Amino acid sequence: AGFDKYITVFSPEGSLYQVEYAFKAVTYPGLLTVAIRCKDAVLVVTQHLIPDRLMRPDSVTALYEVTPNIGCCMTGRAPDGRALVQRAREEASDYQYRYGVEIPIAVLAKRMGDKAQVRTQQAGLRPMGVVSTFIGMDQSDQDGSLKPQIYTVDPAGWTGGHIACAAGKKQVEAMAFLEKRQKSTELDALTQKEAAMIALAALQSAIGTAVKAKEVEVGRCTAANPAFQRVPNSEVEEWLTAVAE
Amino acid sequence: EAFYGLTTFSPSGKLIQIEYATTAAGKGTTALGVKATDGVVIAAKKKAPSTLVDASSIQKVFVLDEHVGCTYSGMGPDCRVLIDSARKNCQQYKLMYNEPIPISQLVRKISAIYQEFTQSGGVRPFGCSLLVAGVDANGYHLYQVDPSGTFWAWKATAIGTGSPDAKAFLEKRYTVDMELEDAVHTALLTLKEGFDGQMTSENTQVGRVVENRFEILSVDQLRDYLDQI
Amino acid sequence: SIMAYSGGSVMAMAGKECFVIISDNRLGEQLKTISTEVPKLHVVNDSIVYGLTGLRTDQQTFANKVQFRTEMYKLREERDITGKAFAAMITSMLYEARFGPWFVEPVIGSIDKSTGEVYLCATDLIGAPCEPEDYVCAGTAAESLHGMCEALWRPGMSPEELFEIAAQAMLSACDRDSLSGYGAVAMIVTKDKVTTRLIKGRKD
Amino acid sequence: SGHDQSTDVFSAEGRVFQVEYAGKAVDNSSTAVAACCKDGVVVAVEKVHTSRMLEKGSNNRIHAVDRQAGICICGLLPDGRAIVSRARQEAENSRDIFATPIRGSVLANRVGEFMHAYTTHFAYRPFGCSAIIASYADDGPQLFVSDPSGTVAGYYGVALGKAKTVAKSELEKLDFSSLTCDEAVGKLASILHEVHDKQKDKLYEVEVAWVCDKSDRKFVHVPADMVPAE
Amino acid sequence: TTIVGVVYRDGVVLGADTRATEGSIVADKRCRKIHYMAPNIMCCGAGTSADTEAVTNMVSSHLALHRLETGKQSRVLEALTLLKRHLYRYQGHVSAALVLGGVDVEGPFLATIAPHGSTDRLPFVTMGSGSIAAMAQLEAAYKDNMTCEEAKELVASAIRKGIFNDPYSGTQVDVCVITKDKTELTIGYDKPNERMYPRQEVLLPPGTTPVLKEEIRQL
Amino acid sequence: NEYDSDITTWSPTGRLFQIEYANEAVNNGSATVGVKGKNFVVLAALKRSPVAELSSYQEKVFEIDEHVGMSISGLVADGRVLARYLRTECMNYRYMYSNGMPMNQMADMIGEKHQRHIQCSGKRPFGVGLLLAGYDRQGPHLYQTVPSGDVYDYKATAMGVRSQASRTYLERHFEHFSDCTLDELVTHALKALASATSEGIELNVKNTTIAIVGKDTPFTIFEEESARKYLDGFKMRP
Amino acid sequence: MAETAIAFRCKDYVMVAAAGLNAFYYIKITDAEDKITQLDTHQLVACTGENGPRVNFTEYIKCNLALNRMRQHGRHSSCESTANFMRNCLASAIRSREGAYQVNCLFAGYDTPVSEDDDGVVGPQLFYMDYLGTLQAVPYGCHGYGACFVTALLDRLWRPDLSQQEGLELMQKCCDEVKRRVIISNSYFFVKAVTKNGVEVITAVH
Amino acid sequence: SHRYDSRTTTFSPEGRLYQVEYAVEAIQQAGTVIGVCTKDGVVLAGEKMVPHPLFDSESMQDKNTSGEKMYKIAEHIGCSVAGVTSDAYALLNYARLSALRHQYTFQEPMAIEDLCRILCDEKQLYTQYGGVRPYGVSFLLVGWDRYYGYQLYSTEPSGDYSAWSAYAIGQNDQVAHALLKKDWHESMTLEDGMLLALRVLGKTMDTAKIDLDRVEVAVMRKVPASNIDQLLDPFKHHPKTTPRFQILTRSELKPHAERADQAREAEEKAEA
Ligand SMILES: *[B]([O])([O])[C]([C][C]([C])[C])[N]C(=O)[C]([C]C1=[C][C]=[C][C]=[C]1)[N]C(=O)C1=[C]N=[C][C]=N1
Repeated sequence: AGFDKYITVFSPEGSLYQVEYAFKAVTYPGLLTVAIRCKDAVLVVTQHLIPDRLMRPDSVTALYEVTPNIGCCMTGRAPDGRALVQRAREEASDYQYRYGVEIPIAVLAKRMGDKAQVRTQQAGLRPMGVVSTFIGMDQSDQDGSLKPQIYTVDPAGWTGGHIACAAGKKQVEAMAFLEKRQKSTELDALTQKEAAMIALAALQSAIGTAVKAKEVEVGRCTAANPAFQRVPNSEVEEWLTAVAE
Repeated sequence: EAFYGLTTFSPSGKLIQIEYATTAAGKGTTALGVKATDGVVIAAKKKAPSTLVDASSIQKVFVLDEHVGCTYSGMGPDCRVLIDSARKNCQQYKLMYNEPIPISQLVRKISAIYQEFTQSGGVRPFGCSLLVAGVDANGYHLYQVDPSGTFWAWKATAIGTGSPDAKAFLEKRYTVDMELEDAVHTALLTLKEGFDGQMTSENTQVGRVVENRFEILSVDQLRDYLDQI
Repeated sequence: SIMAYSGGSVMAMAGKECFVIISDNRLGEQLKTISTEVPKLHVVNDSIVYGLTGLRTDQQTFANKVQFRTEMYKLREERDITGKAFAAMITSMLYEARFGPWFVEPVIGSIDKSTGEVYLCATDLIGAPCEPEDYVCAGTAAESLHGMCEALWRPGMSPEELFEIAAQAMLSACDRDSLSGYGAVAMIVTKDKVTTRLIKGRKD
Repeated sequence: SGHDQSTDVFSAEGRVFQVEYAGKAVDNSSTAVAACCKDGVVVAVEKVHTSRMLEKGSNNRIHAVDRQAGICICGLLPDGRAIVSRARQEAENSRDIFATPIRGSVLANRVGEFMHAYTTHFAYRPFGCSAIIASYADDGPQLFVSDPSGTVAGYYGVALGKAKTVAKSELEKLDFSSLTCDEAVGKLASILHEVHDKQKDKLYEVEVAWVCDKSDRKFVHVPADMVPAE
Repeated sequence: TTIVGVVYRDGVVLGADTRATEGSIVADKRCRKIHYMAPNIMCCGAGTSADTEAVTNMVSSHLALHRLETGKQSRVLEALTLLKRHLYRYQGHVSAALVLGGVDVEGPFLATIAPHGSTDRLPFVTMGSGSIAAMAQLEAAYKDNMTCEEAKELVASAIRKGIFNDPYSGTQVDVCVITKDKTELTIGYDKPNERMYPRQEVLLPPGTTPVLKEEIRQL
Repeated sequence: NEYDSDITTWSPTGRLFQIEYANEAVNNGSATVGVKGKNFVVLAALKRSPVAELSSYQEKVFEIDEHVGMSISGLVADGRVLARYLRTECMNYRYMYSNGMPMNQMADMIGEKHQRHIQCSGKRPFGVGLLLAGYDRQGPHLYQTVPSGDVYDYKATAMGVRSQASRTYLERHFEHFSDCTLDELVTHALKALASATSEGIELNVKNTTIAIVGKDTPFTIFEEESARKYLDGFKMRP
Repeated sequence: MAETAIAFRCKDYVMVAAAGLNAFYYIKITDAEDKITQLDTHQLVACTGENGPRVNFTEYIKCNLALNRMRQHGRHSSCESTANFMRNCLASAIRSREGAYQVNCLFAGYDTPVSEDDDGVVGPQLFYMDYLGTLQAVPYGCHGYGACFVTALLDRLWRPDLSQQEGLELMQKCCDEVKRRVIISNSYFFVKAVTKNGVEVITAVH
Repeated sequence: SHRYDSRTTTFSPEGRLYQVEYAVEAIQQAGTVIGVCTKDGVVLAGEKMVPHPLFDSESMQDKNTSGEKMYKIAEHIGCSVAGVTSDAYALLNYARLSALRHQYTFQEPMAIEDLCRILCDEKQLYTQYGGVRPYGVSFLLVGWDRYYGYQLYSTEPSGDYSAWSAYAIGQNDQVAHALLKKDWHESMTLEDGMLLALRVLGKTMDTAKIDLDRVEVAVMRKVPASNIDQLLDPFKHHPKTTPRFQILTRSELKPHAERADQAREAEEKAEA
């Protein structure tokens, strides 16, 4: 009853205060990401803003490659996100050596949520103040096709699939735009051009700025080219004009 | 590396850390189960935080082997350590006796994992309870562990928020010779009276262990039951 | 060899609703008789009876680890061990020590108390599982017992007439083996009773 | 209170103070500057001598990590020598296992993970040091800065130390596209003699080092007669 | 041992014998050598009965444990990787020759694993002691895209080249068909060696063996 | 002051107090003066005077190898744990390479020995300073380590209690050290050491340890008998 | 094997005899060395073998019986509990680093009721053992070169109802046969006996 | 961090161990179980809390080895538990292993004082090493050996034990000692001991008409040996009677519970 909040100890209302304080390290940099999957692709947009003009803008990034078919964005404390990439690259490689096949995206999200649960149960270890968003396309069963996947793991360890997610500062106004857009159409029937307009407009409704094409970076995975790659900046400009239309 | 214990005794003589963990294990969603003469039903409640969280992906009824299942109510990621250790201890029984495990011996093993972290150095107890149910060579079983390690042998019970007024509803509706189809009829019916909105096939998740096998019901077989109650 | 150091042959036959098991009475050191009144059989419950052959130091040490594990199985699980679970249990014990292996060859006979199905199993010293439906046999006179058991067996035998075949098969094979003999101790067992018989043999 | 006593304690708003308290050890340290000059990288620092009797060459904050790369530290000198002796070990591994020189963006990402791994555990404290990785690998001239939080970033120019705000505006007047390594040693050393005051310390000298095509892609210190006098 | 496998039009067919001998004498006549791995994967086995059964049950429980985590149908390439890393790290001391057959989303997968740990993915493989005599039947009559009946008869006619020619093999033909949907396991598909001249059955009356003591224990 | 208890605790001003507290152990030890010449390094330590007849002896100056030697100040129990490490790593060098270890490599090896003990929670800094007296192919060297992990290359220095006055004397003669011979180089070190003493005591052979390393001279500690040739004729003149 | 141990049990006593020869490959070191170690007041063991492992095995067994009487308030364990503790040390040593004990021994004892609730064995106990870890309760056991001369002698003349004097003149025939046929000079045989009043050292038969 | 160590294995400034003393208080609210050692057996009787109508009986085989409150350790050893319920199963598993490791290395039944010593070595071990909380449990070991016959032990949560002839752990143990002290004599039969056991149990939980749903009993006496097999063991002697730990059912305790209320009624008509 002396501290109640300084190490991983249950509060008298049954909460962990080092979990609730690590959620606030996600919104503390002030950034934002939006992920969405269409019928045949996955998209991840994120705010890529450099305040200093003397900074090399192609070094600071949040989009990482875990395996050649899984990409991720790390929204939260930026050196903590680089730490969980190196953890996920070890787990995807040790899956490859031991089991011979590439790791499923739903399984790589589960094995990274088990790493976050241990750090919030042992008293000495600090939780990672970052929300991971592992995106990719899994091999479907009984037909052999590919299927878009989005998986998000909290700093507590809450893994789960998504149709469209958001993380960072004013992530509540980004969820509210996507649910309002969900009431009209059905997001698993839209195309890659149509779904790119929503994830960029959801990034506009929260920041209220209608940002430039260099102030974001977008990575994608498509059923034709299943490898994770980031888009060119010229293709973001073809999308930002359509949102203004 | 912080090898001292975090859970100790109080001047009143109570493990106050485990008392806090039972509060944490009662703030989950309502999970329940009933028995019958022909099988055991377990019923969950997949609470979606939004409409964009892929209700077919998240799951709360966990199948452990070809004869055991489970459903939790508490801290989600704390449960996955318990299920992965229960799926592992059930495969070690088949590599050593060539026999499905009994529901008694599996629950004694996972109760030694709760008690292990209430007497270890540097860890906190679990913040979730389970509902283990399945078959063995002497009938049908429905157990319910606690974060203290204390396990029970219930006949119809419920855990989570809205559990004491749903467990009292199980007293009024249980009968000693309930059949299996009568059990699913009343396990879904005791979810509805504490449920907020309108339960759908992607909103709850049940699994009824039948005759040798646990078999989580699909979205088509559970849709058959919702428009019958 | 180390396997034929102590002497002794254990076999078992399967009947209709019964099975038999029978060992000899000799213990030795490669030519000389140490004892003349020593069986090789072990009874753990009213359904499972198993017999060990091989090196007598391992025949007693392994049977202590089995009794350590069978009685611990009855404390954890509130029930008697079954035949398929007991045979798969000490199959795993002979495989953990695969490079330091025990010199036993367990001959397991069991029966279901409620169903009435017999289950025979004879592993090797390295734990090779093998369940014939007719008979099993191990020991120093094992090559002589595959001729005696196979030429005399039929699937539909009564418990009284299955004993007469197993007894004449043990004794006629021990009259050709100089490391087994000196009478035989048999045990017929049905769903209803267990009868233990000691058999006249040559004192040679 | 007790919310700023170790590293495994988030604040009430999601901050880690022992990392941010370690960032005040760099902000109270001597001035560092760097520049990327389209064929190489020049790095200069000011050695604050506390006595007249120190030998010339003592307390050199510039250390060679590989033949093509070298880390200059800004902050505590003995804490940064654990970063230098680690990044040397990271560069020896790529030469001995992968038979290739370590890339500039890869050496900096190994520094930012060694500095971050001591900000997540209770028994360890973060470094009082900002490491400046100046490299020239097969990905061109690179200039990185790793802060005590473990955050790495590619820069064109950087000012670190006490007067890092005045020296940052003095870097905005340079070009970095037409800028060469021939002129920038005279420019960057002239930043330090104008950004730093002699009314606090009497003994201050500058230490410049580069890696460029003129030095055969080798990270070297200066010949002593290329630096401006004052 | 005369375990074989054949890739046909949709799936694979695995074959085996039933004889198990311990040192020049027939121990068992109806041993089972086609094991279970998955609902889509089976695995034949040769060599020692201890080492074959204990490498199979450990991996088949590991594939089942890895199936609860993924929630998907298990690959045959991950069944092969768990077998080849076990058999390599004991350096041929685990004397088990394996024939692995299965069906995935990528089609039928037939491959063999040597006891030293090497793998070969072929349309038709033979292992065991009668593998040389069974391969000559497969090299003379295999063709691409056979029906389920022509492959089941080619497999069974290759086992009998190990039954009637290899002394370490015989008494039955075990055939396991692996399809995409189902899996059919027949044991008495081909029994070419029947029981010629049934037994005289020398009758001995109950009580003709001299007994010195007897003790009856009722239950 | 609640930020001074643990070693792994930064202050809100960005200071490490447990390292700054170990620095006061060096400032409370006995005064020692190192003076580097052109080919010679002279250490002049001030050991304890006898109590009116009885002579207590405590070894401060250590030989590390043929070309290295050091004098300590502060916790002498940590000055011998350093003496175990420095002597072992100079035996491991001369085993491998069959030559003496260079001083620029060795001064970088002491600084990483101080650094392992200042970042873990259940460890403490070495509360002792050093004065390396070395010679190698690059000529004579004079170093000084502090409990923070720093290592400073000097021309002349002085550490110990009231060694600020010895440092003030050396800041007027340090430009004329590459020109003096060995007999003058000992004299500048002893005039410096005599200005750190008490109000009513001067130097003799009973309270001074003189250690000299050179180019054809291995590390030699001049104690009671052989030290009289520089200490019988000596007077601290104003 | 050069030295013999002869032991037989009867209705109310157990005879033991062990030749006190100790040699160095052909040279007689001793002729009177006691090789029958008194473990308890009613228990003894007659070990044979070379003198290296023979003392170090018996001192490990004897000091652990005494330790199990310290920790259990002077309660004397049964003869089967001592014999099963012995073969545990033989069987665990053939699969260890240091190697097998090269000792062949005959355990002997008498079972007395320790309290009124004890309804166990009343009679005598005699156990054959081996260096591997074989254990067998036997009417009479023999080791050494002369074992086969005297085991078939006890096939002829041993009776379960022998008295103290009739078994004393039987052991004299057992000692005179080993002197007659075995080339190894066994001249002094150390006859002891275990009865209901403890152990006793028989002076007559040598 | 070293700041939040609760320091369990440290003395008080008056020489007391607070985590041991608070573990004793945890047993003071546990379920009351009493035992009494007669001449021809030793009986245990305890109370379990109220049966909710949705409890279920786990349908076992051979129900003599695992009850609600009493547990079998070996064939000649039984026990009963007051304290933290999940904490006892770690020591119950440790007591079953040490009792069977004795039979491996000696082939004899273990003494009751020998098991009670080896499980109190474990309980004292966590009071002095590790810096973690001790076991908050208290045992009542019963059993027969051939060394001193029927025995009965206590077990404190500090490593200390003591032999007894009748003892109480749980709620109102100070009350139930005085009631057993008022009438216990040496030459007592088992039927007079079981009637003593149920009568004191109704006193502490102040209940005339002792209920069978709230009382669990278990007796430790010697039965005649039935599994003697002299033919496969020619030189092994089997004793005449063997001890059997058993747990009485409701058909077994109803003839004994209807004798304890009448003996309460026999001492009720002579009250005024
Ligand atoms: B193959 O010959 O059918 C068979 C393989 C199968 C039983 C695992 N091999 C055996 O029969 C082996 C012996 C062997 C012969 C030739 C090569 C390699 C091995 N037999 C056994 O392992 C055996 C022994 N005793 C009982 C049961 N099985």
